[PDB]
Amino acid sequence: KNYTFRCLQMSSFANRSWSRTDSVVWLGDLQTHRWSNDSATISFTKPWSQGKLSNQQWEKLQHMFQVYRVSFTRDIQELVKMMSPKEDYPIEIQLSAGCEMYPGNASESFLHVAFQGKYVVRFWGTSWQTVPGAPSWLDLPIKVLNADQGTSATVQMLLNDTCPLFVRGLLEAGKSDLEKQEKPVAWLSSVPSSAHGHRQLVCHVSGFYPKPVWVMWMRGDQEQQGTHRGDFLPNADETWYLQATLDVEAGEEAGLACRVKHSSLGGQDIILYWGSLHHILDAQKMVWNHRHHHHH
Amino acid sequence: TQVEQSPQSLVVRQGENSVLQCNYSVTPDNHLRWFKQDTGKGLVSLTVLVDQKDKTSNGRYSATLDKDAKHSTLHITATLLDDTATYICVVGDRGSALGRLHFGAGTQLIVIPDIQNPDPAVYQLRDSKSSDKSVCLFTDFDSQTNVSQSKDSDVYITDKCVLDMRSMDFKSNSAVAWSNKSDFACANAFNNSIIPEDTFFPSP
Amino acid sequence: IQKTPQIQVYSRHPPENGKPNILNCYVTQFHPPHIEIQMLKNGKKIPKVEMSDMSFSKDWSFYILAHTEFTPTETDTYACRVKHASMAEPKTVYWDRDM
Amino acid sequence: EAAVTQSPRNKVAVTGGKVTLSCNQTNNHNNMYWYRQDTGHGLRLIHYSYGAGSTEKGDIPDGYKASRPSQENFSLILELATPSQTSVYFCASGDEGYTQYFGPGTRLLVLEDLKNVFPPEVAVFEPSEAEISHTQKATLVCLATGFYPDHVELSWWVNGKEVHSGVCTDPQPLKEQPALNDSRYALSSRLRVSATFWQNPRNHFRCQVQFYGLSENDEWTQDRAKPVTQIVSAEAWGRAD
Ligand SMILES: CCCCCCCCCCCCCC[C@@H](O)CC(=O)N[C@@H](CO[C@H]1O[C@H](CO)[C@H](O)[C@H](O)[C@H]1O)[C@H](O)CCCCCCCCCCCC(C)C
Ligand SMILES: *[C@@H]1O[C@H](CO)[C@@H](O[C@@H]2O[C@H](CO)[C@@H](O[C@@H]3O[C@H](CO)[C@@H](O)[C@H](O)[C@@H]3O)[C@H](O)[C@H]2NC(C)=O)[C@H](O)[C@H]1NC(C)=O
Ligand SMILES: *[C@@H]1O[C@H](CO)[C@@H](O[C@@H]2O[C@H](CO)[C@@H](O)[C@H](O)[C@H]2NC(C)=O)[C@H](O)[C@H]1NC(C)=O
Ligand SMILES: *[C@@H]1O[C@H](CO)[C@@H](O[C@@H]2O[C@H](CO)[C@@H](O)[C@H](O)[C@H]2NC(C)=O)[C@H](O)[C@H]1NC(C)=O
Ligand SMILES: CCCCCCC
Repeated sequence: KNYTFRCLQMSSFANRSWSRTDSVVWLGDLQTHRWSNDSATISFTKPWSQGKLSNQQWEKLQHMFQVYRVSFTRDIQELVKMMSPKEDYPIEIQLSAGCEMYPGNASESFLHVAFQGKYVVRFWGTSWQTVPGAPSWLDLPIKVLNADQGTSATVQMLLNDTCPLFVRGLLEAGKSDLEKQEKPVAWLSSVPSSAHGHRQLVCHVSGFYPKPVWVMWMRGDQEQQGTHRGDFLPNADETWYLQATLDVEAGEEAGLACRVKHSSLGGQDIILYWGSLHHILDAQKMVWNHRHHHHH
Repeated sequence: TQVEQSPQSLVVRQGENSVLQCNYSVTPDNHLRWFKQDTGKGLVSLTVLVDQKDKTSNGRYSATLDKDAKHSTLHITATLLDDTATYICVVGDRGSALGRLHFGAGTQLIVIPDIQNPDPAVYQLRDSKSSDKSVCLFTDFDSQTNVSQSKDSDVYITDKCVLDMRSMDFKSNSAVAWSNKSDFACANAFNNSIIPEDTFFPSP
Repeated sequence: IQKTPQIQVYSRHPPENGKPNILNCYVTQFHPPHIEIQMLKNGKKIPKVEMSDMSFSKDWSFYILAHTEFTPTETDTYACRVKHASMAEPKTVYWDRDM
Repeated sequence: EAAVTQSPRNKVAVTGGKVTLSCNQTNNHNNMYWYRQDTGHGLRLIHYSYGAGSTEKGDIPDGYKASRPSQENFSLILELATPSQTSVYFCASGDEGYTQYFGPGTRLLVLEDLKNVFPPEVAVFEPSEAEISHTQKATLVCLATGFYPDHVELSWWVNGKEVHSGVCTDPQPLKEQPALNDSRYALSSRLRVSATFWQNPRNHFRCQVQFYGLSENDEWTQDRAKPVTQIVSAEAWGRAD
């Protein structure tokens, strides 16, 4: 029920002259906006990406962000001229700002900055501040940024008021896609394990939405505790993929099943039995010469 | 040019009010500052405007800023003679040292005193040394009168300056003319200018 | 500062030989964000290859998803070739349907 | 109050020469800036610095080098002086905030050579009898003529003490040959006193012009006199007649 809204900025500076800034916006695991360096305007990746804001209210925010993009670029190049030669090109700056929606009329905002891959600065209260363990040569650039009372005032406004106000409406406009249910599809395969005389059983689960899922190898009522749950891998159509593997001794596969529990299945779990007729036919349809197989 | 100041030049009578304008296209525009530059001196800050629609005062100086029209106005009320200078409009593009200043070319302000009783006259002054050299002094004419330059290669004409004989609370305008030439008569030295009908031309 | 990319090659639907599908190449955990990703069929480059917008996780590590329409067969070899500053040579990762 | 000093207040150089303009600041300001002022333009940024050892190019850096040896000093170096560098140079300093504190300015004249450098000739013209009887005021005119470059200070000295009361000297000098780039100049001044003051034979009036030409530091060799930095004066005595 808790949704985190994230504005991610990626800025690359190769030398004094060359630079590019690309941004993406997320509401939970759904991309809502895109702003390529090449593009003059913020793009909607959803039909409800404008939220409850008006075309007038939206253009006011878009102009502010257009001015910011231009300014940020020149301001980074200047703060580099201040740190010279303690910091030099190429420079990578990342920025993550947003708010996460809590139950009731409650929400906390954040603005984190990472420099050359490492988290270094945040906006907290009314100022920019370095994080503990941040390098000493960042104190003077943070002092010059804190001198700019105008930027500080608008950042406070965006974090305290604008972000929650906008996201409350964004949840309204996008409710149909956030609570969208896509059913998973599971299939089986096996590879040799790293250990001699062992096999690794693979249960593939793809195309489910939302992300929470339960995948377990079973033997009747007994959950195999060797089940290794893989990471969530994304699909191109906003669904998820997950693998769950199980190391077994060659010949122990018969009796094993892969159970999948998901909200979209309405209590009707997917139970995939290893040596069943469905599996045999599925396995015969995905045979190959094994050329360039991994090292399993 | 991203900062344009109007007018380029402005002549005001002493005690009268002055209006100086600044239009700019600088983006972003954090603040606008007005400077006074006394001739041959440096810039002295009169005032700074920072808000979207701002107003500011500092004695006889007052200024407005409209960030939507990108326009500032400087007002000088009851202009004194010491207000003769160049007034420069500066736009700051950041609220810190990361910013750049964008400077207007300035407005040259000339404050001219009244001269309660003009007594225009052209006098010939001879050198203290036994040289037979001389100068022509056009003096005591009204502050409105403009002294035109020499339309002749061998004749030199200076512009008008007002001197204060403070002890007698008396101000007077004067312009000098001279020539290397033989046939140089003072009675016609300043004829390229608008000479008052009442001008005294003593005979040599 | 410099990190090597992790490459994951997997299909959208259950693989059935001779049946059209989508091949995904998920490239993750790299730094800097400049990367070249190309998808290959029998050692040759596939032309119509789509890429998601570059993004990053809560731990600041970058990721991007490359995908393309393919048709698995018993003989056609599919791979994802990644050229990044962190590697001396491009890393080619073959699609292994059983893995 | 925050302040900045510049040296020299005026400088004369020749084409191909080397000029150094210095800036001193004791406000403990990290940031320092160099501008040039030209007619028809606003101040233009040449170079700037974010601290000791740092020098960054501005908008018009071509033909200029900069050096920030310490916090307090910032210099502008012209290794190869060109006449297009003739301008007024302003130095400024600041902290992390947006205000810059400007120095008083340096005037730099870049010449083709020094052959054309001349000291002013000075004359005092005596009040006319017609002004005396008509106004009961007496105006003395001082003419400083034939000087190049424009590097002079004209002041009036009555009975041994310099006066500033009743004086108006021309703001700008006159070109003696307007249609000529290296033209010699003329400048006038007037001192207006009472008729009774001029008519006092004990009253001694002296116009003083101090020229800044050349020294032993400048190489000069011509058949005419060296235009050495000198004091030129003209003087008149008041008279009963
Ligand atoms: C939806 C898709 C959107 C893409 C997602 C983007 C991610 C979200 C970013 C949120 C920040 C935006 C709020 C700021 C604006 O709201 C004001 C503005 O434009 N400021 C600029 C102009 O400032 C000038 O213009 C301003 C006009 O408002 C004022 O006049 C101001 O006083 C003046 O100085 C300001 O310098 C730019 C400086 C940026 C400050 C951030 C620096 C990073 C901090 C880390 C330090 C770096 C360290 C590693 C070395
Ligand atoms: C936006 O929200 C933040 C909170 O997330 C507000 O920050 C708080 O701002 C006040 C001042 O405006 C800070 O109070 C100060 O506390 C110090 C002692 O720590 C005291 O010396 C000062 O006199 C003052 O009372 C407060 O600390 C700060 N909170 C945090 C977490 O730093 C911010 O003001 C809000 N801005 C707007 C414009 O709504
Ligand atoms: C600054 O960095 C950019 C990016 O690294 C340089 O541009 C690249 O130059 C190489 C030269 O072989 C090209 O192959 C790339 O395609 C260029 N990229 C782009 C987008 O232009 C640039 O040359 C560098 N500039 C300086 C002054 O060193
Ligand atoms: C990233 O975006 C900026 C802004 O669009 C690019 O810089 C501009 O490029 C155009 C065309 O080359 C110039 O006319 C502008 O003067 C540039 N500056 C600005 C601030 O607009 C920049 O080239 C882009 N970089 C890359 C690598 O695509
Ligand atoms: C997409 C704009 C949302 C406004 C909140 C900025 C942190």
